[PDB]
Amino acid sequence: SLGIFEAEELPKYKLTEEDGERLAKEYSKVLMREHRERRAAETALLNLKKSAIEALPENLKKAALEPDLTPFPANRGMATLTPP
Amino acid sequence: RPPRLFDYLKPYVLKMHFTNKFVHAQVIHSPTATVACSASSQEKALRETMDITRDVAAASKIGKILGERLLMKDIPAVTIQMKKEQRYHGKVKAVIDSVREAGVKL
Amino acid sequence: KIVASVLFERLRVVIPKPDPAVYAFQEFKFNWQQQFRRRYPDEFLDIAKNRAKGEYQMDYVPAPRITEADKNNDRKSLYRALDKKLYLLIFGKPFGATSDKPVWHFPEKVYDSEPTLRKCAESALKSVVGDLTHTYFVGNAPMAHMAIQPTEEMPDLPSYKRFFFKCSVVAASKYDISNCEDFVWVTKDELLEFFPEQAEFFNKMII
Amino acid sequence: VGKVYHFGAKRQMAQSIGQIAKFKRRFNEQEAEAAEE
Amino acid sequence: AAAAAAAAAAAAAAAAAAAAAAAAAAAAA
Amino acid sequence: PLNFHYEDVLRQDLLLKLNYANVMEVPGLCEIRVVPKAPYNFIIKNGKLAMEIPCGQKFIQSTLRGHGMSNFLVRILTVMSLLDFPVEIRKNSIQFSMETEFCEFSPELEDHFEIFEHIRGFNVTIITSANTQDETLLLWSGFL
RNA sequence: AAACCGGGCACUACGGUGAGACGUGAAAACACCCGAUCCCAUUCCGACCUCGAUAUGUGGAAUCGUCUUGCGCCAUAUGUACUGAGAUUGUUCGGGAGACAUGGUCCAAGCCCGGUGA
Repeated sequence: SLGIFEAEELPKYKLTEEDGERLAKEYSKVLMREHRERRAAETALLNLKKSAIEALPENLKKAALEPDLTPFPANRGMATLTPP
Repeated sequence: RPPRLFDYLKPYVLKMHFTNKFVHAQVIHSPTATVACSASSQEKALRETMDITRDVAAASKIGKILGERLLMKDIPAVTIQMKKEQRYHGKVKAVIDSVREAGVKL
Repeated sequence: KIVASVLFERLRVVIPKPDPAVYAFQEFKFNWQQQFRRRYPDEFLDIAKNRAKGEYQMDYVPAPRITEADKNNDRKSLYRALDKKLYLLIFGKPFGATSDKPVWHFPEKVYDSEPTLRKCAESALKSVVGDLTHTYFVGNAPMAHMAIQPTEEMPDLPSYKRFFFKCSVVAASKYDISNCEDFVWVTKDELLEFFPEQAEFFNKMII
Repeated sequence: VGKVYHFGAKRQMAQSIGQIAKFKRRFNEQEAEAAEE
Repeated sequence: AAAAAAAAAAAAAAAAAAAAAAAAAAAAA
Repeated sequence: PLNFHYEDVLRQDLLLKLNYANVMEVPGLCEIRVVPKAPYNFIIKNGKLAMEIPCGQKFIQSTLRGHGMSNFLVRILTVMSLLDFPVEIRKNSIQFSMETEFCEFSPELEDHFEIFEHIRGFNVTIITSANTQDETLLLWSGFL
């Protein structure tokens, strides 16, 4: 019955070129800016973390060098801006 | 290796490639040491003049530059050796169209 | 030697606005794809339907980032900036008021570093809070190291290196009372209201 | 651009926080947000 | 792509592909 | 909404949680794959339409990357993992998998459910950038 | 300047090839990181290619060039197998592998282009 026209589909079209050329080039720019931003952030963090663990005695050099599973069950409700 | 020499020696092969900072291209001899023509955007005289040194603009520019440095240097024809993943669309289309409209015949 | 200086952080609860270019291109890309890469099904319409709905005539309008607790600069709650990161800092040792400022610090416990140190710092916080069950300490590794009295360690005055840990937030209401008559969260995402330029340079551990 | 697939209903969700960044297929259905426990 | 001119010659010699419905929805408005 | 969360919260979260000589190592959603059970087309037209609907881009099988991945995953993650509580596995490798077995869960669909009306093997597997089952469960624990 | 590094061409199996641990970039270079708008990508999909953007992020040891083990060939030893010409129905004269053994896994050579002080 109504599987024929739905599967075939109809290519719809209508335009506004204000809605056709808003310059994704700036978009690409600002987005690579943001990503390099957060990358520099994260990498400095990484590096001082490795430094931190380094800065401890052999007690944690053997007891804090291993990646751990205690972070694994880190459930965390995200926001709800209206309590139910 | 590529051409499997057939009847008429045809030196001066053009080949081009694209680092995502500069477009480089050469037209090289069968002695294949003395590069008969060498057109790159990395050049001294071309780092500054050419600004956007990785799009089709720098591509076609390098093509035109070369084609003239060729017609004026007396190598009025050349054979193309596209590398394995190339295809005559885009960044090599520009080199090809530019050296073909520079006067040269391929 | 060694201290353990943990801190709590409320993770922001909505998305900070990105520059208009991003949203502009996104709406545009959507409409562009709707021109070409759209071929809508059920050319009639989505005809199967029920009409009497919206039955509870109240949309989900949280009025966000601009709550009343926001317009009054209220550190003592956790309802100021719905799209900024927040941090917990309590009053330091009032002996020195570092560079003419009421010293605020982190629940740092100096100790001989007897047990597993993630445990000793998490217990530091559970002692400073009364051991209430809202917390999460990420890794057994510390955040980063900070030297204390390094120049005064040359005359051998007691030396310790704070190893920061990180915990997060899951609930709004206070996860403490106080330890030093003064608790203050951030809303400027950074620690000058709480501490001098040391943290302004340790901004390589907050983001 | 090439053209074979579609989704056109701009759908906003009804999580109590308020959910955006949802875009769906059945198109003339504009918005039918709802959530629960 | 080239299918554009392919359909050009296709409508020049023959006519009436699914471009019948295409042009139908395009000539409705 | 989701990547906006993965880039500030999650990435450096996992980064501190574990120890990688660099930062590129941390896991992350690569691709999604949906493959149903009903043998193939010509068997039910609205059946194939259903095999299309919740993904929006598919005809033969489907694989999703990019904003397709983000949008689809947030839809799934919220509908199933929050009010019907389904089952879900994660293979002791990069692979992470789950099933559908019905569709009339989500309001979007619920009115237009007339098309599904049949079970599906509907193997939907997220193949992330995971490297060890440890990190896999990290990932889909920290993704609610 | 002599020389070095990087990039392209070239030559080459001792100059290949996996494998693993390394040493790793930013000084410059190459790569990647990020999108998919028109050219391209998919018989679904920026996964691969492409187009578009990186002002100094990473070498994810992703590839990459690097450091040594270890990965085929190259070189040759003693012999035997086989065989040539011979008839003392093979007591002579030549040629001589496969496998076993050993060792090397080069000394070397250009041309352009950017850079390191020049």
